[PDB]
Parts: sequence; structure tokens; C-alpha cells
Amino acid sequence: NPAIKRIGNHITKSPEDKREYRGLELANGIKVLLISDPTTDKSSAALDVHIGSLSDPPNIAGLSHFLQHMLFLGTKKYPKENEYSQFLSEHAGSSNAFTSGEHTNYYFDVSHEHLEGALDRFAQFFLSPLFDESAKDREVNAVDSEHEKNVMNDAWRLFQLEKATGNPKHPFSKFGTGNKYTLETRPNQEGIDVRQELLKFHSAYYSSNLMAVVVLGRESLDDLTNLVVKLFSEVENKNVPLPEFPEHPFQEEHLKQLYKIVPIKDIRNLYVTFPIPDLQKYYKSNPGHYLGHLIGHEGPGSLLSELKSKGWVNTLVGGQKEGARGFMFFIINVDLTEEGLLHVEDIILHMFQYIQKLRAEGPQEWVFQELKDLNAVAFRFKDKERPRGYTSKIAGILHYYPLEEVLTAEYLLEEFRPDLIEMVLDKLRPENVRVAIVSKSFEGKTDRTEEWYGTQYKQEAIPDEVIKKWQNADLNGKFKLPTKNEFIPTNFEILPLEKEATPYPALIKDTAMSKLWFKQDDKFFLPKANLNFEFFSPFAYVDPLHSNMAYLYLELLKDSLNEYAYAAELAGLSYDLQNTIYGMYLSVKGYNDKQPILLKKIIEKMATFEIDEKRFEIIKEAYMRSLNNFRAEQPHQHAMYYLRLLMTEVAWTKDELKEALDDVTLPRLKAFIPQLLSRLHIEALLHGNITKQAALGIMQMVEDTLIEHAHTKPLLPSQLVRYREVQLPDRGWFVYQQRNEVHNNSGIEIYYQTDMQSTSENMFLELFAQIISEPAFNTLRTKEQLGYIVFSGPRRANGIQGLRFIIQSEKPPHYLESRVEAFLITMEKSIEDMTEEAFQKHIQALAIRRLDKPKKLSAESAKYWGEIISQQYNFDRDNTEVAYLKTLTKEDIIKFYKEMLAVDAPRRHKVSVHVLAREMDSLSQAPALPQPEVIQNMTEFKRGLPLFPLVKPHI
Amino acid sequence: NNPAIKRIGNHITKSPEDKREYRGLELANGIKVLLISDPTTDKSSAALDVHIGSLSDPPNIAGLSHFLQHMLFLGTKKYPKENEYSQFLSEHAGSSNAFTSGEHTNYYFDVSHEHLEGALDRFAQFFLSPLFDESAKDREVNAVDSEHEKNVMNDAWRLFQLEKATGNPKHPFSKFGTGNKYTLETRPNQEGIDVRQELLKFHSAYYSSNLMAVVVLGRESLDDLTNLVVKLFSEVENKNVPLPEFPEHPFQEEHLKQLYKIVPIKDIRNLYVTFPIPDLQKYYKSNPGHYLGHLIGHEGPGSLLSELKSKGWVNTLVGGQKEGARGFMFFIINVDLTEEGLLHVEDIILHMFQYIQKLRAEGPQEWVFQELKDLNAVAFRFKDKERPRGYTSKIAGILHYYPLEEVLTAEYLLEEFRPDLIEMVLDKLRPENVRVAIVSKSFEGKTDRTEEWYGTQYKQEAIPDEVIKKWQNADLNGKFKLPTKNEFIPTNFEILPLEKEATPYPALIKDTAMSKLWFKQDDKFFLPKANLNFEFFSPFAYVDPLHSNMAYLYLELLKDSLNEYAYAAELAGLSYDLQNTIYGMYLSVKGYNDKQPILLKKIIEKMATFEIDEKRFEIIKEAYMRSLNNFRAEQPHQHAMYYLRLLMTEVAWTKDELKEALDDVTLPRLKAFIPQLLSRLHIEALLHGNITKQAALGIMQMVEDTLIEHAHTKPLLPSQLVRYREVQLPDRGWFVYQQRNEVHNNSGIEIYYQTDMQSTSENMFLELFAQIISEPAFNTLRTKEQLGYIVFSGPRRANGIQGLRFIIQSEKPPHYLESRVEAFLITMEKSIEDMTEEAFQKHIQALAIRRLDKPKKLSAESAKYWGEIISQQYNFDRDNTEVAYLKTLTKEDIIKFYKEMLAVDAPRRHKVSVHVLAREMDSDINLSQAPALPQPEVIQNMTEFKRGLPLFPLVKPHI
Ligand SMILES: C[Se]CC[C@H](N)C(=O)N[C@H](C(=O)Nc1ccc(C)cc1)C1CCCCC1
Ligand SMILES: C[Se]CC[C@H](N)C(=O)N[C@H](C(=O)Nc1ccc(C)cc1)C1CCCCC1
Ligand SMILES: [Zn+2]
Ligand SMILES: [Zn+2]
Repeated sequence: NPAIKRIGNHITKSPEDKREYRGLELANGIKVLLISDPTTDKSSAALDVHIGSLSDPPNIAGLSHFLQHMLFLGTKKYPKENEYSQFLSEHAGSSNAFTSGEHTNYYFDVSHEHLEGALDRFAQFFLSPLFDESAKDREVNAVDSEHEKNVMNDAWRLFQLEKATGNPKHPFSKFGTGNKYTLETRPNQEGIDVRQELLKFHSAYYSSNLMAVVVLGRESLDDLTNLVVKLFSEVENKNVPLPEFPEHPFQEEHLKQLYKIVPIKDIRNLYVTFPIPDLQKYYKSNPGHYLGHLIGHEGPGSLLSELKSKGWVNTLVGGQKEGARGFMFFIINVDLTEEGLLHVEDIILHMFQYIQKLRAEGPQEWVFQELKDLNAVAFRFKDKERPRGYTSKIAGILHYYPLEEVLTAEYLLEEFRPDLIEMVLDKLRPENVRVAIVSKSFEGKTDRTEEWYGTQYKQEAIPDEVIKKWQNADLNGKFKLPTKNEFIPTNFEILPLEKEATPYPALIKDTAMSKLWFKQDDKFFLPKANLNFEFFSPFAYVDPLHSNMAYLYLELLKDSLNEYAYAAELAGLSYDLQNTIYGMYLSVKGYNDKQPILLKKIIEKMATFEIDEKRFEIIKEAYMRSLNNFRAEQPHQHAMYYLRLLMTEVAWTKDELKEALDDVTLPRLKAFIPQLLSRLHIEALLHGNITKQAALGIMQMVEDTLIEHAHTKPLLPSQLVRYREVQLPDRGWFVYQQRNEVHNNSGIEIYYQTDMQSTSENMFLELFAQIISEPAFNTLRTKEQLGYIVFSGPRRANGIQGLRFIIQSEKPPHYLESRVEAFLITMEKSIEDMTEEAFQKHIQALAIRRLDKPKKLSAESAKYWGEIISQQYNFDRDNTEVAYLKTLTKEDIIKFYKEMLAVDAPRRHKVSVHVLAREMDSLSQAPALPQPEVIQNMTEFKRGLPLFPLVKPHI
Repeated sequence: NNPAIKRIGNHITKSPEDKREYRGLELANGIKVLLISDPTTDKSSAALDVHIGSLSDPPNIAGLSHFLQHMLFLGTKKYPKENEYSQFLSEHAGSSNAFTSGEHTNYYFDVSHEHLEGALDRFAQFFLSPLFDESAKDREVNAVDSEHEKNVMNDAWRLFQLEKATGNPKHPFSKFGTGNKYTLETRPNQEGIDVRQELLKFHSAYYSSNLMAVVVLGRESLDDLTNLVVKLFSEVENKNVPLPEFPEHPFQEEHLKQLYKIVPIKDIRNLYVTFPIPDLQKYYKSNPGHYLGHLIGHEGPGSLLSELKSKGWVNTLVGGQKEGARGFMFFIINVDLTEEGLLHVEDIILHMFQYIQKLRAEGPQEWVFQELKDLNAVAFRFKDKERPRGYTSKIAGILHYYPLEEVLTAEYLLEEFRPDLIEMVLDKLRPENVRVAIVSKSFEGKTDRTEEWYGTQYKQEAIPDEVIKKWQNADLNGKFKLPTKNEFIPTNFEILPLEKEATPYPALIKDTAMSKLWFKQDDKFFLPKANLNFEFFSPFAYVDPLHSNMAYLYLELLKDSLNEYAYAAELAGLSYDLQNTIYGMYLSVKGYNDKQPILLKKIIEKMATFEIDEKRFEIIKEAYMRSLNNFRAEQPHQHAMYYLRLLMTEVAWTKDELKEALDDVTLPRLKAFIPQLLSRLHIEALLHGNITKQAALGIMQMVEDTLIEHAHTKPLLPSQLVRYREVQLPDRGWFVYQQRNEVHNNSGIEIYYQTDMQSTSENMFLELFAQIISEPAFNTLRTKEQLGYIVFSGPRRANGIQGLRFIIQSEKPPHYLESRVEAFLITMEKSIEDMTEEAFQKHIQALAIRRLDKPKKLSAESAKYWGEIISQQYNFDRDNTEVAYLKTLTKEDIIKFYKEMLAVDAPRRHKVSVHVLAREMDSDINLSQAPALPQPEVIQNMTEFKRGLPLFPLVKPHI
């Protein structure tokens, strides 16, 4: 009651938003946002502490992150560490947390009926945490797992490297994650009791005055107010001043510097950075957004367009980048072609020529107005967010914007401040640059090493003569400001729900050329539509060469349409175009208004587009590198890849694709395109703000454009062949072994093939998967410490299914095999032993997950598209399958496990892929395992086995 | 010495390569004999040819000679049983058949070499004391009616009889030789005619020893064979019947300068040009008709065909002499017609006369005669060993026309060049003596006559005198030239010594990404020949219907372009075959090894550097369209077999999908297809014959190098070498696919009981069951029940899978044939339970002998090896291994197998039936009881059927 310092005024929201909001500040300094949503299926809450890794002690790197893991381990009210995670698990809930440089964000979701119980357990960690000593070692191992994961990742390596080259005394040089060495090895050597320093950091930093709470529930604003005051007013206020970092981590000696970096993957990238003051305070005018929009533009006359025309770069990212409170960066990042790598100096001069063109032309009010207008449309028609992510996001935002501006924060622009644009543009000068080149061409030509990741690099000062050349850049006529964006939507009319509107997609067209599935949106009522097209051709995957040609065609087509499509993308109209094992896939999403205009341009271009020889050669080289770069992918990813090659009727390997790539000539590709488009079948899903007639009109326009320009004729029904899954023999065990040449970790996929999909088979497998899910994580990951990646669940491909296990470990694959088999026995035991009440809780947990309602149109369309791409067309699956699930007995699951999964099962169909670590050589009692049949040749393996039938559709 | 022998002939001229021994003699009763002693023979044979046929038929019974042929072999005084001869042959791995022509009735059998005396004794009784069992009368009439009814839907039998009906009706050549129900039952009953008494009248008047010729082939010596033939044939009654002669041509002045316009069954366009000629038989040592047929029928450069093709009128031509009877013959020039050719019949004929006049102007050529004589000498010397049954039948006929000493050289050796005789024959090839027939559907409803024996519709017109005058005054055409020296005539007949490392079966001598090469140097026949088989694999040959059409057109255009050049090689005993498959292309080169690499090189070069002539492309495309439509006029059982292959194979394009995609085949599309097809290949080859390992490797390298150079061929990935799988039928399932034949008023059916994947055991279970049921299936379904003209049973093998099949063509509905087959299977289940171990072991022994039967020519050996290669099983020693397993089999093992896989109540019964309805069809009696049959699942959509079933694995290779 007097526990409230102030209640905010109206929380500005979209007129389309039916959720109710209340902003307030508690007497202890906690900033609060309450969200009342009577329709919500899940309730949520988040707390964001404005303290992170930048506040870590110099002697303990990763302490803030360690505290994040340690904070949620029992309280005075709820002593058991498992209490919070167990309560959420029992009430269809989840939780997670993240530590950044200036924040530690904690969040959960729970069933709408259990918000008070979940929130009470959550609030206790900010009142009386116990920090349970029992879990210390495991958490250190969980922080060490997260770091060891990122070590071989090129992006994280680059992230730490930038921190290592600036002012060494600056908190920005800190290693924020931590690992075993920083949280255990070094403090033990140095005589640091980690527990007392953790407790000390918590006492010094965890103050209510630096905390922000967001709560979303079914309950009214008043009921939510009372509950938050009840649970959060007791949080201790220590009046901790908010840490600021006003000195830029890059001083005069850190400027006009050049870095030459060796990557893990075969990538060529150029990173251009300028230190800038913190622009956060200027958010109402956002001059960095204005400059990022122009420098990062991809339309005609853009910086990117000229760099592409010159054959130096393929992609560009430009704009402002966060630092911390007090410092920021302005970046211009490009990828490089082979020629671009030899013209780094010319690329930079071109970047400065474009910057100087912005100075010469001066700020543009019309550009600012367009950005403001698009942001207003984006805010008004924003998709409804999933509660968990929505509370977490707002909890962070509460620290930067007044209560009333919490939702409009990242959207609304108000005043045009040309002076501020000019101020920022004055910093984008050669005397203020930092340049980094990432290339394998630097291997063995570097003298320095970054300590955290092992990144090899060289530092050089940029010559004064190079700086002078950049300063004296002659004006380039190729650079022009963008023109008026003609894709800005204006028609937001929501068409009335038709008399014959359906709850699921209906087949409205069934011809030799096309199958058309349509549903007018009856849930979201936003002026948007999703238009999905699957184009089928036997010539898209007939051999590796054709598969390569299908890929290059679509990449060149997207490259050619880029300048035009970018304006549409800025205006909330996006598309995706990709090749498949059956043909092509096209998706058009966003505002329905200019949607037929973009679709028409894509179909026309598909059928009559010009191939630029220079682009062809550049895209072909990039595709070759992309294929090789798969060697640097994670061992578990490799395991999953080999199993797909093994189990599918036709599948071309990365090696067969790269070998056939050299035979792709420009004349061969020019003949391929009319061949591919000559005969097609189109299957579509048109879902959103559209009528039945408008849907038919869109499909007809796609057909007519292809018929006109490509002389498209339909395929015969006998030509519409889908690939089958390999039928494994009863009691058989096959193993396929390979080695990852990059990572020193093992990868494994174990697949227990069951049978063809059916209502019963799906539910037996899904309920077994539900039951084993939590124990698999608790046993294999938590207890046994097998590895970071421990996964179990149903595997579905080509109408067939089974149980799979995916594990990435430092331990050999043969050992992971015995541990999984050991676990299956423990699970057989666990089902025999479990109470009917515990069993019925598994049925209910599964039923809730299956009936989980899409919060946005794309999530609904994706569910319908899944039914279409599998040719099962079971749109009412969730209801029918849940109804069957509820009839299932504990005995039914025991019977199923005994026939299909048990080590001694008569119908056990086991296939394992073993991916060895780089250096690798070629507890519950584990059962006796048979000798596996080692697969030497994938072709002979497939030839020697039958192929399953394909699933009968739902008519 | 022996009084029963009138005379013994001198040396029977044979090839120096022929190890068989021959003896010619004439018996005292007038029987001309040839005895063949072959100690090597697996089967013994004998034939008797009576120099009396259909031309001697009485006007009261048309088909009486033919009816006698069927009635003679039904009971004897020594062997009273009606089926005694048939049973004896069936029990001793034998067979028999007979034919009646205009001037001959030829009877023949084959039997296991150990049972010649027993088979021959039963055979000889029919010429000593025949009975003609009154009980088999109606069943023989129905057999003759079946034969004719079958010929009724055949366009060639229609033409043959229409030719007989447009000559002098008073001439015996106009007679209907076959007979039918009407001439054998309907008519004699209405007229009070005694068919049996007229049958005996004819036999007693014509069947005389003085008009008979006997040939006997066996392992026995010439002396043992002499005694046996004298013993069995000297008692044949001599009635001194004079040999009928027909010296007046059935084509008299009023039958000349006549034009016929005929309606065919299939959509075919043909032109037939006929000239009456005197009987040239007596001139066999010079054979002027052969000389003239060789030039008029020539396909090389400057030929009549070449010009007719260039003009776009015809695709193919047949020219030469045609048999008539003793006293008359015909000279023919037959062509097929394009759409334009049909409108230029008058111009085609003028061109035929221009070529004929060019032969008159140039006069006979001694060098042409010498080439024909030289090729015939090579052909006679290196001839493959003939099957005994066909060899005895042929000689029995030949004995009536040539002296005993010339019976083998008869149809081979030319001696004297008689330019006067060539000139004499060429004088008859004139417009005033011409008969012209046009066959086209364009005449449908525009005809006024009907040939009553066949129902053929036609129109007759006299050719205008003005048209005859134009043909007589034909201006000389320079496009017509005589052929040049045939450079393909083989000269090198060296048999290369058998290499130290020569193998009994083909060995893999090359295993690369581009080619698998199987090689075997011949170690059996020692003739200067070799068979070169190439299978070219490409995923682009059958990817879709359009590509399948393009693969077909490419190869047809390629054979058309290479025709002029290949014809000279074909004349010189060097032939080739080039055809598209569901996996790519198939090329086979056979004959004399000498100029073999030269022809192969030209084919590969042409394949890779092919320039398509637009005019040919359009002509060949139209002919392919008609060929696809023409399948509707194919027999109902052929349709049934076709639908089952479509149903059971993973990928298969229908005739309808092929014809629909044909209109999209443009010239630029075909020109892009060829480099695409040849860009990536895998070659699998079998080179077998008179060749060494090095020569084999040199041939393969030359094929590879030619493709690599001209087509830039690269190998296919091993994962791209995919073979099609067979559909895996569910346990206890029965599927039926039903269609209708719009042309024939007969039903067609194929029943397939799918068993399992091929293996040593599975193959032998199925093969032994097939062995046991074979003869009973024919005797029950065909002979007793009278189901149809076509009754077949045996193992069905496709894509590594197998089963039992039944193929039947009947006038009865397919669901009735179904019940009868199922009743038969029960009778067979019974028969195996009942049979003695001795009878069972006789089945094992009969199968083992058939499986171990040695190939008798190189092509038969290569075909066996090629079967192992095309199936990718490579089990060249299969026969020995499989026979060894077969001998271990028990009667119980077969009962178990039948009970699990084939029985109506079997737990693993996989039945699939194709039912092809007749044109006008709509869908106790002391007979075997048909079981209760389930309701079949009717296949409506072939695609849905395949999608809903699993696919079998592919068979693991031996090598
Ligand atoms: C997803 Se890639 C699109 C590449 C496009 N060429 C580009 O540069 N776009 C700008 C952009 O995302 N820049 C950005 C984002 C994050 C950071 C850390 C820094 C810069 C925007 C232009 C519209 C106004 C806002 C920015
Ligand atoms: C088999 Se298709 C080859 C068609 C070739 N264009 C051609 O006419 N060749 C002549 C031929 O078969 N004519 C023939 C055969 C049978 C009868 C009843 C009538 C004529 C022969 C040429 C060598 C000398 C002997 C004949
Ligand atoms: Zn963490
Ligand atoms: Zn007959």
C-alpha cells in the first residue's frame, strides 16, 4: 500500500493490443510493469538486475555469470534446490536466465492457474537465497561447458579478440563467461574462497534500486499490483550507484590500428569500427539509426551496390553497435571475395567516399520521416509475443526508458535532429578507424595469440599515407541517396470473415499443375498473410550437378532481385527462396498490401532473369567454400548429417556436390533453368488476411506467369515421387563411423526405428519420449557428466519414426552407447515402478504441449505447412492424437518398449552414427551389447535392404 | 547288298568344320532318306515330309490336308492309345509338331538321345497303320478353328489369302488351305458329307511312300541308323502317286495391271508390288532370283531404297523372289510408306522401274555373282550347329528338290554365272505384268469387296494404260548406281590359340569408374566369330517420358543414318543391334571378328558426332507415334504382360505417357539431349569369342577413347548406378488390375504368385514346382478344359525377385480362368502328395538335364553370360551349384514351400492378376472343384498402389 513510491501514467501501447498495462515504482526502488491478459495460456515473470560481467572482480573472471547459476539453488522458505525447477515442471512451466555485461536477467513461464506459487518461489531468491554449497562443482562445470562450447565458434572468438586489443585497464577487456580455470583452478591456487567472494558480490551489487520486475498473468491489474507489492517490497535497498563506463575502451593509441586474424572456417571478412559516444540518450531522434539505414542500405546507389559491382563484397552490415553505458561503436562489416581480399584499401576508400557524400548532401528530413512512418506501422501491427520472452525483454528495457515508454521504446522516433546526425557523421573519419581482416591467408604469418579462445592474430599501425588517401577521397558519382520507398504499406483493411471460412486450411484447387490450401485468418486479425509455394521438378535433385545448379540458380536470382527486394524487406514484406530435394520453396510473408506486386516480380524474374557472368563466378566460389566449411561444423551436427544420408533413398553427399561443382558452367546453367521450369507441380498454402477469391487469383497469377514466360506444363502424377526411408531388419544393429577433423569432441546419433506413422504409433513413441525426457537430462547430462549436448526425442522422416539420442562428448562413442543402453534399463524399471498419478501427469504434460496455441500467424502457418510438406494433411491432428493419448495405459507403454526398444526386443531396429574426435583413436549397469554391423559403403547398405511404403494422406 | 534299299547315295557334301556324319539313300518303296550320326547330340530327331498339301485339297472340304495332319497322329494298331506318342515324348524330354503347306505335310519330333528307337517306332506306325480316332474329331476341328481364328486378326495372313483370291479362281492356288469350323463341321453337315470317309479317301489316295522323305538324327552310327530306318520305313505302301505340278501361272493376263486398295487392322501404310514369274527352282546352281533380289533389295549407296528414303517416301524395302508352287513363282518389291509416300505411289513405282531399267542397261555383273558365291561359301563353311528338330524337318523338305549329295549345300552354294537367266527373269519385271496393292486405313469405308475367308475389306481397279505407259517410258535416273566392292567381306578366319590364362567362364578384366569388362575367349566352338555386348548406363535415358522418347528417337535416327554403311557389313556376316533400355542404351555387335573393330568404331564415332537430318527426324517421329498407337492392336495376353511390368517395377512410363510427351520432342530439344545423355556414362561389357585378353582390352579402350574425345564423357558416381526394385506384395493379398483390348474379342490374363528374393534354395523350390506342373498345366488347362490357344506356366524373374506365373488367352472371362487355375493348383497339391519317389526323382532328373544342357552355338553361350551380367548376379557357375542343391530336395520340401507360398490358404500368398477384357466382354460338368476365392483389391491408380507398398532390396552380386 504505502509500499508504492509512484504509479506511472498511461503505458502507450498499440490500439491493436488488448492486454492491459500498469507501470509503477516500489518504495525500495524496484521498477515494475504489470501485464493483465485474461486469454493467456501461460503466465510469466522476469527480474533484471542492472549488474553484469563488467562489474566482475579482476581476480574472478565470470563471477556475475557464476552468481546467476548459484542464485536459484534454494531459499529460507523453500530450502530444496529442485523446488523451483520441480514446481515449474509439474505446472507446464519453464525457466532460464542470462548474464550480459551490465545485466543479469531471470525469468519463468507457468500455467495461468499457478502464477502466485511460481512467483512466490521466484521472489524468495531476492529475499533469502541459500546459495546451496552442494551444487558448486556442477555449476562451475555448467559455466565451463558454456565456454568450451563457444571456444571453436568464430563469432565468440572475434567478440573476445576485440576486447583484448583496447585499453587493458578498461572493464571492456574482461572475460565475462568464466570457465573451470577462472572459477576453480586459479582461485584455489591464489587462495580465494569463491563462496565468500560470490556472497560479497551479491551483498554489494544485488540491490532493489538496480532491479526491474515484469509480471504477466490472467489476473487483473489490481490483483497483480497487490501480489508484486506483497512479494517484492521486502527486497533490501542498498542504494548501489549504477556503474557507468564514460571512457571509451579505445583511446588514441588504439586508433588507426590494423588486425590480421586467422579464422577456423574458411571465411573472408572485413570489420571497420569507429569509437563513438553513447547515443542512448538521443533515442527520440536516434541519429545512429538514420546513419545505419543509409550506410547499411542495399537499394540502388548504395555503398553495397558499388562494392558488389566492383566484385569485392557480397554482403554488408552497417550501423551503431552497443558498448556499455558511456561508450558505443559505429561499424561497417563486409564479407570478401578473392579480389576484395586484395583490395581492402580500395573498399575502405569507397566506404569513406559514401560517408563524404552524406556530409555533402546533408541530413534528409524525408528519410527520417520514412523511418518514423515504418516504425509506427511496425509498432501498431506487431505480432503478439510469447509471454516468457516478453517479460524478460521488458525487464531489461525498464532500466533505459520512462515507465510509459516501455513498449514504444525501440519503435517510436519523434524529432528530426539534423545537428545530431552531423555530430555522429563527424566521428566517421580515417583518423578514428580500427580495421580487422579475417582470412586463412594469414595462417603462419601472425605473432600474437588471444588467451581465452586461442585466436591467432597480428597487429600493425595503418600507414599515415593510407590515412591521408582515405581523408582525401575524391567524390564518387556511383553513390546516390535512396529514392522514396514505394513498398510502404497503406492498406490495413482487415477483410470480413467469409460465410464459408474454415477452422483449418481447405483444398480450394486440385489440378494437374496445382494443389491450393487456403485459410482466412480467424485469430490474429493483423493486415498480413503468409504465402507458401512448393515447386516440384524431377530435375532439381536428379544428380549432384542438377542439385548444384538448382542452388546456384536461386542464389543468383536472390542476388539479382536484392536491390528491389530490400525496400520491400524494410517495409515489412519479406521472402525466402530455397532449393529442396524435390524442387524449390518460395515463401512470401508480411503486409498483404503490396504482397501480389513482390510475388509477381519473383515469378517473372524466375522465368526471364539475366545471369551476370561476374556474379555467377563469385557465387560459385562462395558455394564451394560453404561446402568445404561443413568440415568445421560440430561433431553431433555431422552425426545427424550422416544418418540422413544413410536412411533416405536418394541423398547426395557434400563431397559429391563439390566434385560436380567444377562442371557447372554458365551455358550449362542457362540450359538448366528452362529445363527445370518446363514441367512443374505447385503445392501452396495461402494463410492470412485474404479471401477465397483473392487466394485463387494469387495461385492463377503464379501459374499464368510461369505458363507465359517459361512455357510450364504440368507433371504426370506418376512423376510426383517422394523419397522412402530404409527399412532396417528386426534385431539388427548397424554402425557408421567417421571422424571430425576440427573439433576434439565426439558426436553420436542413435536411432531406434519403430514403424510407419499412425495415431497409435505416434502416441506410444511420444508418451515414451515424454516419460524419459527429464530423466535423460538428469542422468546422462547432470549426473554422469556425459557432455553439454544430451538430447532424446522422436525422430520423424519420410513417413517413418523412431526414438533418437544425440550426444556430444569428450568420451568415445562406444562408451556413450553403453551409457544410453544402461539408461533404457533404468527407464524400463522407472515405468514399472511409477504410480498411476505420476503416469497420468506425463499424459497431461504431453497433452498440454501438443495443444499449445500459436501466438502469431507464422507459427500457425508453420504447423499447417508441416502437414502439407509431409503429405499427411492431418490439420486436426492435435485434438485426435491427444484424445487417443488419454486412453493409453502404463501396460501399453511397457508392451511397446518390450516389442520395439528393449535390448532383447524382437523388433529392435538400431542404427548408430559415430563421429570421432580429432585426436580420438579408431553407475547403473550397462547391458550386454551385440557386435554391430559396420557400414563401409552407404550404397551397398541401402541396396541390401527394403524400402518402406509412403504414408497414406488424410482425405 | 540289302534288297530293301533301292540305292545308296555318294558323299554328302558338308562343311570341313562339320563333325556330324551323313548318309543318303533311297528305299525300295521310293522313300528318300538322310541319316545324320552325331555322337555329341543331347537330343535325337526325325522328320517325315509328304509331298502333298493344301493345293491337293478336295473342293468339298477346304483344309482337308491340314485336318489329316491333325488326325494322322491319333492312334495306331501297334499303339492303340490316342496320346501314346505325345506321352512317350513328354516322358523322355521330347517334343513334336507338324505343318501343312501347299505342297507338303511335314511331321517331326525330338527326344532324349537314349530313346530314339522307341520314339521313331511310335512315329513310323502312323505311316503303316493309322486309326484316326472318331473321338478326337470335334477336338481337332476346334484346334483347326483356333489356328484359323488366330490368323484372322493377323495382317500378313489376310494379305496372303487376299493375294490367292485375286488370281485365277479356277487355279488350285486360290484354295483356302487352313480350314475352320464351317469347312470341317457346319458345311459337311448341311450337305450330308462324310468328313471321316472323305478324310480316309484323301489319305488312301495321296499318302504314298514314293512322295515321302525321311530324315533321322541320332548318336547311333550310320550303319545302325540305316538298319533302323529300313526296319521301320520299308513297309510303307507305294501307290505310285504322280507328283502334282502347277505349270499354268495363277496370274493370267486379266489378273495383271491390277490395283488393290486394302483396309488393315493395325495403322500401317504399305505398298506391295508383284510380278508373276516362271518357276526358277531348277536354276538353283546359278539362282538368278537371288542375284536380282540382292540388287533390287540392296540398301547401300545408289540403291533403290536410298533414293526412296531421300525423297521421303519409304523407310524400308524388301525385294526378291517368292515361292509359289511347282511351276510358278513371284518377284516382289515391298515398301512401307510415309504420309507423303501414300500420296506418291505412282512416283515410287516409276522409281522402281527406273532402277530395273538401269539393271537392263548395265547388264549382268560377274563380280556381283562372285561376291554372292564367296559370301555363301564362307556362310556354309562357318555355319553354327543347328537344333536337331528344325534341322531334320528342313532337310525332309529339301530331299524332294535336290539330289541326296546336295541336301546340305542346297541353299548355300552357287556354281555357274548364267547371265542369260538373269536377263530372262529381268524381262518379266515390266509394267505390263505388274500387280499393285496399297494397304492403308485411309481406305476405311471406301471399299466394295470382302475376302470371305478372313473378312478383309478391299477395292479392285484396273491400272490406267496411261500410268502403264509412263512406267514403260521411265527416264533414266542417275541416282541409281550398282553397289561397289563390299569391303566388309571377311578374309581372316584364323582361330587364335587358346591363351595360357584362358578361363571357363567370363572374367572381370577391367574394373574402372567408367567401365566393367567381362571377357572369355571361346574354348568350345572354334568358329571365327565374336559377340561384343555393351550396356551404356545413364540416369538421363529414362528420367521422364520425354527423355525416354528422346533416347528412342536418337537411336532410331542413328541406325537410319548408319544403314547404308551397315548393310554391306550385314551382308558380310557382321551384324549389330542398338536399342534404348530403362537404364540407358544397349549395343551388340555379332559375327565374323575380322572387320568387327572397324564397324564398332564407326558406331561409337557416329553416336558421339551425330548430325540429325530434320526430314528424317520428322519421318521417324511420326512412325514412332503410330508404333505407340499400334500397341492397341496387340494381343490381349501381350497387353496383360505389359500391365504387370508397369505395376511391379518401381519406375515405368506407359504408352499413353510416352505418346503425350512425344509432341514436345522438338529438333533443338533432341540436339541438346544427346550431349547431355553422353556427358556421364558407365559401360558394362561382355566380349566373348575368337579374341584374346589384349584384343578385348583394346576394343573397350577404343570405345572409351572415342566417347571421351567426341562427347567429353566422364564416369558416373557409384551411387548413381541405381537399379529398379520390385514392388513387395503383402502376405495374403490379392490385387487385380483390369483393362480392355479394343481390337481382339478374346480375353488375356497374367497371374503372378510372388514368392521371394532369388537365392539357391528359393530358385530350386520354384523351378522344381514349375517342372512338376508344366506338362499337367498344358494337358489340363489347354487340352482337356479347352481354355484357350495360349496356356503358359513357369517361373517369373524380374529385378532380383521371382514367383510363379500363368499366362492365358481365352474367349472365356478372366474371372473364370482364375477359378480354373486355382482348381488346377489343388489338383497339383494332390498330385505331389500322391506321386511315387521314383516319379518325383524323374522330375529332379528332367530339370537337372535341362539346366546342364550345353549351349550348341556361341550366341547361346554369350546370352547365358549376359543374363548374369544384366541381373548383376554374376553367378556364371550357377547351373552346377543349383543342380547339386536340387538333387538334395525332398517331396516334403516342395509340399512345405507350396503350403507357405502358393496354396489358396498360404500365410505368405502374394497374388497379383492382370485382367484384359475382350472387345465385346463386359465386367459340376465332371470338372475339378475350384476353391473359394477372396474378393480382390481392384487397382484403380498404379501410382497409389506402388506408394502404399514397400520395395524389395536388390540381389547381392556373386563377384
Ligand atoms: C541482418 Se543484415 C541487414 C544488412 C543491411 N545491409 C544493414 O546493414 N542493415 C542495418 C543493420 O541491421 N545494421 C546493424 C545491426 C546490428 C548491429 C550491431 C550493427 C548494425 C539496418 C538498416 C536500417 C536501420 C537500422 C540498421
Ligand atoms: C529381311 Se529385311 C532385308 C531387306 C532387304 N532390303 C532385302 O530386300 N533383302 C533380300 C530379301 O530378304 N528378300 C526376300 C526375302 C524373302 C522373300 C519371300 C522375298 C524377298 C535379300 C538380299 C540378298 C539376296 C537374297 C534376298
Ligand atoms: Zn551460464
Ligand atoms: Zn495345324
